[PDB]
Amino acid sequence: AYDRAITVFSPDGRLFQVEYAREAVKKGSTALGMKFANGVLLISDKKVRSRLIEQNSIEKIQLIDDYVAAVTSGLVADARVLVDFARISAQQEKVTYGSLVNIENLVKRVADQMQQYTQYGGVRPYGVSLIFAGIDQIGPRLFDCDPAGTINEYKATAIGSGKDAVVSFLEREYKENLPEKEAVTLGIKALKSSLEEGEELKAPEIASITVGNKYRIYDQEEVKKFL
Amino acid sequence: AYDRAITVFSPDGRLFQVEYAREAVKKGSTALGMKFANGVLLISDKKVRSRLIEQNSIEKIQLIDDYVAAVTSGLVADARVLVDFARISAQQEKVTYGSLVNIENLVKRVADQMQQYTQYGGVRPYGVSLIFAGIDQIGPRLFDCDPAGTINEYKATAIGSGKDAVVSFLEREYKENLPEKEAVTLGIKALKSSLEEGEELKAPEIASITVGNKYRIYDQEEVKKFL
Amino acid sequence: AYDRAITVFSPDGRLFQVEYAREAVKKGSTALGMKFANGVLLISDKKVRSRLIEQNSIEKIQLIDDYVAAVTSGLVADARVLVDFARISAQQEKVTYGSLVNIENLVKRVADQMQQYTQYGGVRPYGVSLIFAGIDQIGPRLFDCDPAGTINEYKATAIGSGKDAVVSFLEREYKENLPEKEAVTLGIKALKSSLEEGEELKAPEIASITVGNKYRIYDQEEVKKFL
Amino acid sequence: AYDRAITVFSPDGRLFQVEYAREAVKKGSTALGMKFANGVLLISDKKVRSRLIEQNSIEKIQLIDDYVAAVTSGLVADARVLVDFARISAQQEKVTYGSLVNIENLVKRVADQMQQYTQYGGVRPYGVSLIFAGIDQIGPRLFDCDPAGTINEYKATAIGSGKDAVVSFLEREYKENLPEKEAVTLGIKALKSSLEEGEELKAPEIASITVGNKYRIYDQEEVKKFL
Amino acid sequence: AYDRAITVFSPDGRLFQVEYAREAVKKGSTALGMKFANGVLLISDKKVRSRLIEQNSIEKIQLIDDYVAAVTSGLVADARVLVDFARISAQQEKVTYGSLVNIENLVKRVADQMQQYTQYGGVRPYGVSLIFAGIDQIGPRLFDCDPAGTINEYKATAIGSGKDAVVSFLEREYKENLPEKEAVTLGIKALKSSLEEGEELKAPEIASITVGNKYRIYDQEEVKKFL
Amino acid sequence: AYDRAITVFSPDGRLFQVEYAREAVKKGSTALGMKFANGVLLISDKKVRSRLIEQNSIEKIQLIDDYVAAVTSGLVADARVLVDFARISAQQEKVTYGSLVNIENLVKRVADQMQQYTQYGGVRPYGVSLIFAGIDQIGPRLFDCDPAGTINEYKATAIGSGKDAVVSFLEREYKENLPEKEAVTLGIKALKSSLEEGEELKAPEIASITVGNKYRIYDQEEVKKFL
Amino acid sequence: AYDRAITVFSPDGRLFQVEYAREAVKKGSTALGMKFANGVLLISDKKVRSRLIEQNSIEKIQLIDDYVAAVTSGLVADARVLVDFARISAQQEKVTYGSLVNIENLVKRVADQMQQYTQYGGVRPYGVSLIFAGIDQIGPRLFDCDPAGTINEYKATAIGSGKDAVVSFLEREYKENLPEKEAVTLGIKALKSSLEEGEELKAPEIASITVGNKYRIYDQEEVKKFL
Amino acid sequence: TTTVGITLKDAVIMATERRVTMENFIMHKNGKKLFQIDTYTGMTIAGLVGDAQVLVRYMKAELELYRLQRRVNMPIEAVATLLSNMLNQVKYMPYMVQLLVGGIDTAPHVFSIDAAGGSVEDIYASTGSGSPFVYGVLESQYSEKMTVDEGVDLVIRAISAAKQRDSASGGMIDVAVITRKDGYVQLPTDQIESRIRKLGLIL
Amino acid sequence: TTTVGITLKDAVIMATERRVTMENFIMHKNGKKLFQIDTYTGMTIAGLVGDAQVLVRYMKAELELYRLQRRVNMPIEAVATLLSNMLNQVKYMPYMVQLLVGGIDTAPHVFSIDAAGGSVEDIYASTGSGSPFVYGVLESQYSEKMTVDEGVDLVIRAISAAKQRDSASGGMIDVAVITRKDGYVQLPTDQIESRIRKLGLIL
Repeated sequence: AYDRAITVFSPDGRLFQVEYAREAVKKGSTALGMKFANGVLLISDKKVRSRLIEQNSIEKIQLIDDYVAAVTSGLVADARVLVDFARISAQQEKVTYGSLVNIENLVKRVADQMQQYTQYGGVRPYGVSLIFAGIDQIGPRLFDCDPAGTINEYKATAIGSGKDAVVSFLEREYKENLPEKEAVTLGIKALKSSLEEGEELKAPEIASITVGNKYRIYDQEEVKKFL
Repeated sequence: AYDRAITVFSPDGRLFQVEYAREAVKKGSTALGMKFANGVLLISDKKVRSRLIEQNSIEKIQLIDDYVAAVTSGLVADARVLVDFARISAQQEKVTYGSLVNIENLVKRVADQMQQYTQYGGVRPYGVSLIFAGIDQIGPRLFDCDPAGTINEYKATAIGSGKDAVVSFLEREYKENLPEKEAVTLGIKALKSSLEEGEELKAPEIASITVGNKYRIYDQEEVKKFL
Repeated sequence: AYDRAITVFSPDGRLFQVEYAREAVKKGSTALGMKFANGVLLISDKKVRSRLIEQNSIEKIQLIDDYVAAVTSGLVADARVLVDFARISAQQEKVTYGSLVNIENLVKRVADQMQQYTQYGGVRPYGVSLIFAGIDQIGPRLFDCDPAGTINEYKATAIGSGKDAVVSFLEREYKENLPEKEAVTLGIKALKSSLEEGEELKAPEIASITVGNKYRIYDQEEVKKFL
Repeated sequence: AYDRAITVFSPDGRLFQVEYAREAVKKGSTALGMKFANGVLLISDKKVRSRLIEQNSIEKIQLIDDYVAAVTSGLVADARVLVDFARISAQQEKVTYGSLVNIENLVKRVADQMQQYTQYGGVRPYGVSLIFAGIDQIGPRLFDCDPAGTINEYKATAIGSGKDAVVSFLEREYKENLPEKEAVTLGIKALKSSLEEGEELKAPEIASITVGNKYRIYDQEEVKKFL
Repeated sequence: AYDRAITVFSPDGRLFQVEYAREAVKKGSTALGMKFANGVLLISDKKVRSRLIEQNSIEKIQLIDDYVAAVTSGLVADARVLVDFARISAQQEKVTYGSLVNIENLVKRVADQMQQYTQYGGVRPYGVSLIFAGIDQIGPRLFDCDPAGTINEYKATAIGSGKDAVVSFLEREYKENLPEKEAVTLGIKALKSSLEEGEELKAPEIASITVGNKYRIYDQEEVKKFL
Repeated sequence: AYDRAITVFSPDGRLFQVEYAREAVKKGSTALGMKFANGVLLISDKKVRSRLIEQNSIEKIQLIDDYVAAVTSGLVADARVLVDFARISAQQEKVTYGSLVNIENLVKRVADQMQQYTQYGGVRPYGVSLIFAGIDQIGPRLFDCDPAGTINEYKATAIGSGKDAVVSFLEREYKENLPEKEAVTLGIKALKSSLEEGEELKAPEIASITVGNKYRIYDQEEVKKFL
Repeated sequence: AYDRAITVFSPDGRLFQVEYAREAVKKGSTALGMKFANGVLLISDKKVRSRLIEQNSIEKIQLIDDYVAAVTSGLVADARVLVDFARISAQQEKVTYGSLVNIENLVKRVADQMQQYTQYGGVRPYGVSLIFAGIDQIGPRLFDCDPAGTINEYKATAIGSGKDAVVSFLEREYKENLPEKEAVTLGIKALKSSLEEGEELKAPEIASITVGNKYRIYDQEEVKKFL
Repeated sequence: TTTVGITLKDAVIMATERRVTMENFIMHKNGKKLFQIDTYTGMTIAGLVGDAQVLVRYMKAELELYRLQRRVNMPIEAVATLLSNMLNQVKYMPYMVQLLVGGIDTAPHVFSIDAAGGSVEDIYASTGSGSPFVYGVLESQYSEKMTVDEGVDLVIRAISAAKQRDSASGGMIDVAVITRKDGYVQLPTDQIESRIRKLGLIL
Repeated sequence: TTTVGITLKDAVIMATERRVTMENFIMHKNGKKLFQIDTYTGMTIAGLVGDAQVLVRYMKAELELYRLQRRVNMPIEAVATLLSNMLNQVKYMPYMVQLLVGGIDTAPHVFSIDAAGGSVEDIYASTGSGSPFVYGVLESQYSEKMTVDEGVDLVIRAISAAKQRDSASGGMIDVAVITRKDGYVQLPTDQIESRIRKLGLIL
């Protein structure tokens, strides 16, 4: 079979190793983002694993800069290395031009790195998907990115195990230009939709940014009022 | 068998991995271009996937410069990386000589890169075909390019799943030097030809350029009047 | 099968060679660390092998600097090379900024090195886990790190053969902000918990650091009073 | 078997991968060249594929300089890359000495590149044959070159699918020192010889050069008068 | 199986190629070292192979500098290359700081080199163990080192075929701080212990160093008085 | 088996890939050289392949400089690349010292290159044998060289398909210090000896050089007088 | 099996490819060296292959400098390359210090090169053994060296096919400090010992050096008086 | 040296003279400073002879290569831009030259290029030590309306003035006329000599 | 140094003298400054002796190599173009030389090449500190119509003048005549001495 090496097309023109890399993404917990009225937000599930792990330790929404954030899903080591690459890439743009004008180009730079590792032998793909959300000179932006290096801009999207339940649910309920407080509710409903059989939804993370402002991370007291 | 490595000829003198890379091109949606009276145009199908994806996000006609455009079909990550290479290659020619005199040479430079990845081990071919259309000091130009690095200049051509239905249809109807408004109709007919059994054709992208002028992208309101 | 090469994803999106690297970690003796009132500590089991080995020779708690320590478990050669890398990395941060402000970043630098060896062919992963414990401008910090390059910050954690017995026991008994003398007792109880059937626990190593102070290594006379 | 790698001799002393590379050459359309009275000419078949392809686009006779031309047969991407190499190689000789004194050496430089790719692992051979024709300080010259890097000077020769029908026919009819107009006839007869059963011969390409002059490409109106 | 490449973990987390490298060490003749009152010594068996070999040729105790010596066991070519590396590494330390303060660090530098060849593909491990013995600013030191790059400091240890017989025997008889003349006797007894059935023990090599002094190699006349 | 890679010894200590490379040499046409009174000569068979090939094109005796010549047999592309190397190597010696004093060293430099390709993986051996003949400050010299890099100086030798018939025949008839005209006859006899059953011997090449003089190539009119 | 790659230990700790390399050494003709009264000598068999090979061409004793000589046995191309390396290595020592004080170190430098090719993948070992004989500031010296990089100093030794017959014979007859004329006889006897059943011993090579003097090569007239 | 280039309706005219000095010492009376480098392009060189020559060869080469790869001649502005880039890339270790590049694409053009790669189009230009005397003649006597035969005379005149007041300049005058119709034609010596006589002049 | 090269109908004549000074100090009376580098090509060297010699060797080498690879001798203009490129490539760390390259291809040719790689063909040329005295003699006495024997005398004369007014020049005169028929012939000393006598001269 044709699935043992990243540089080998199958006879139907498939890179199976890339597709398998994508299966790594599905093992991560769900996370979603959606655009609303003059803003964008991210929500991510926290599967608590133990009393003994620090909570404000590795949670999944990471600021790339003051106006741009990301959630990841997949191998955690590789997520880290890509977030840190995203952060450095943002600062380079700022040092060359004094401002990040289009976020699409930050994402493009990250996706390019990811693609590069699906064309050369002797490296494996990054087993991660990302969502990028922030404001720029175009407006609020929401992107996703996968192990293959594939970009799409969304109004709403999800990544992780419960992706399909959530993309299915937003396909039916999502409305453009809600107010922040309602978008966050709609989000939480979407996320609840993805669990099976009267299973608890513990405190997720939420972060939001609205035009003209900086990012704000909801603290878990504020987040509870939507459960 | 002899189909596991890009550097290995079969006994009949075949590079199977290249031919498989070509099968990746067939999974893309159809796109076509044709020359007309003092101009050239591109048309590309938009298979809408969801309400939730931004439409003016990844659509497939990309300007390389003001006078040159491209449509791709195949792996989207690789398409992106080639279009961006094409763009940088165009600007290099402009810095060396102050003008892009023959577009054939921009295509040649891109096709060379693609061929280079079909001769060395440790890299896989790009799974993409492209169409290049624009005006230059020779006149209007229409080219295509495949994973192998193979170039042809056309009067009309297509790429993507519905390639054959469309090349078959233009083989019978196409006339040289139509006016713009008729070429665009003929194109839409060719595209419709390629769908099976009373299936909808939603708004495609159209871009055109005529001698002496710059490229213009039809907005979807103007595009509708041909459906 | 898909477990012969670090660069090869299985079809479910698994790097089996990484997972096997992790099995090397389980062959090391148990070690644990826990946060307490204005401090953090490390405890590590000493399986004495022979009268003829020098005791104050390779024991497992290593100072990285005066305010940061580490325990390892797994292949001893690789542990060594990583501890020495961690030491050099700490000094580089001190030369660039005159102080190690966040230990998270020392761990991140080490974890990055470890992850790097799970993406390129021609290298094997490091078969080691580490715990990092120390004080910094945030407070007391406890981290762990695995062959994959995965970081977590903990209140308490263990590494080695008896990890699960110990993490299970702390999951039931651990309290935040104990005094030093009681945290050390609780730790020893956790460690004892992990042995099978009335088996001796010989003198472990214990090291502690409390805010405002430097690290201190308990000498085996002081350690005995907890057995 | 011993046919999977370019660097492996069979037990009889064969490089099978080279021999397969040679099979790629046979899939190209026929072309021939012949020396005549104070001149040399090339003729090449044009298998027209479609109304929609531009005709003065990729045709197969390419000037290397004003006094040297080449026809290729085999993989088209590789033909292109070699012709462009040949062209650059001719200009280097002209910048070093101010004139291309012996064409044999231009061919030798190209053939050397081709042979180089039959001795190192990690590259595949070029799947191309070429014919080089032109005038130099020795006189008119006609050469061929194959994937192996093998050179021969000929009075007449062919390359492509119909090679054998054509070399067989010239073996019986060819005369030294014909006039141009007759050589071209004899060539066309040879070419017709190679088709099966009352099959059409559409307009080939013809280019000629005679001592003291520059190359001239017959335009298809002039070419017709020999059909 | 998982034992064909140095970079491949078995599923239990084993580097089998390293373990096999260790089997090379067992084919060497036995050697031992032990610490005594203000000193350290080495003893090594000489299996005489022929009248025709020069005796003061390759014997196994090698001075690294005037205060540090080493015995090896395993592949002789690799032993040589490692002793010569150790020697160079000692002189580097002396040029940087004017004195070898801790021998542990000379050993660490050698062990590091050895470990480095158990992580990268395309190199095989060194099939050698070493014992390092000497005096430094800490006191008398005795170390060993294996193909894996593993260090231990000993009071007494052995390497070679008869390792286990000898480590077993010292485990029962060895006492700290004997005088030189008795340590040497105890050593010889240990070594005799390791031969089978009334087999001769021909003249071994003995070297010793005591605090404040330089190394001295016993000549075979002095060595005989212990047989 | 052990015959698939140049870097692999068989268990009897054989490099089978080298021996197979040597089989390539046997497919070449025969050539011989012999020393005579104050001189040395070369003779090489010309298997004429067609009326259409130019005769003064690739014939097999090549001057390396004015006083040194070579015949080859084996792969023609590789013969070419070695002759050109030999030529450049001779000129380097002349630029360093102003004269080629010993031809043995030119041969040694060529043989060294050939051997180098029988020790590193990722290259195949040159499938060629050579004979080197010429005058130098020692006298007339005759050498041969094979794919392995193996040198011998001869009084007479042959290479190619008919090697054995010819070396067998000279083993019985050859005399030292014949005159030029008789050596050439004896050579032609030897060559005729090697053909089977009343088969024609068409005009071979002959080149000779005598002390104090430059090389001379017999033209085919002079050569005929020996048939 | 574990005998396909130089970098792979067998489970018993064997490098089979090295051992096979050693079988290449056995195919060479026998050669021996022995120490005598204030001197050392080398003798080497000449299996004459043909009248047609020049005798004073490749014979096997090579001077490294005026006071040091070597015989080889194994692959002749590799012997050459190692002798030339040895020669360059001697001159480097002379330029650094003005004199070759200990020959052991010249041998060690050669042996190190040989060992280096038994530790890295992608190269094969040298299939050669050498004997080094000469005078230096210690006295007369006799060494041997094998494909593995293994050194021994001998009073007498042999290499080649008849090694065992010869080492066996000297084991019984060899005496220290013979006069030159008798050592040479004893050597010839040893050599004759190694042939089977009343087989001729044709003229060997003999070279000798005595303290205070330069090397001298016996000419075949002088050599005959010992047959 | 004195080289000059002028544009007209549908023509370009270039002229040089042929003297080569190594200081005050006239080493060669008859060097070549005007070169055809494409079908409809010529170049004149002043400055260090070695550097100028290397550049003439590169240009001939690289413009012939362009033509084959593109099947059209490189636009004259592109030729100038190419040289601009080459000379600038190495401004701190330069080609010590002054180039005029003249020719016909859709219209006629003359470009003047310095050793740092500054390129400028004018309707006429002159280079070399004799250039100011040419500029004097041209300022006074040049008209855009001039016919080709009027222009050929004008440059012959200009250079012949330059020759008389510049000891760095001398020798026979070379002239080339570049038209869309007949291409680059180098006027033959005896026709130039004829016009020196008819205008009443010297060298 | 004084070296000279002249062309005639079907001949090229080159001559040098043999003095080598390290300042005012005449270190060698009898060095060699004229070399054959191909069948029908010769080269004369002036300038730094080390650099000139390294070039003589390269040229011998590379022209012999050309001949074998092409089976024709490198055209004389190609030889000059080769050197042009070599010397220019390293203009800022140069070979400190002045070369004359003379020979026969389809016609005869003499080329003069400077340390920056500027090469120029003329019908005669001289190089070295004695060159201006040669140029004086040649300007007055040279004719294209000269027979070979007339030319051989002319250069012997030129150099013998240069020798008398240039303390950097002296020693026996070397001469070589290059014809299609007999190739490069170096005229033997006793024949040159004979002509110095017959023209009535000195050194």
